[PDB]
Amino acid sequence: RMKKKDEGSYDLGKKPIYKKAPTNEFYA
Amino acid sequence: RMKKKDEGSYDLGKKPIYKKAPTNEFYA
Repeated sequence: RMKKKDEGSYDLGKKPIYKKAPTNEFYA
Repeated sequence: RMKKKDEGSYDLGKKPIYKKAPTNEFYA
């Protein structure tokens, strides 16, 4: 798709993820 | 887009999110 005009369609982003978590012990 | 043939393009999913966390106290 370099200097050739003509595109595709739609857009969106990619994949809806869902992760997240800390990482530490509650002890000195 | 009902019984009219012709579609769009691309596909992907939507938006890549990233959330996740528990919810409880470490005490009885």
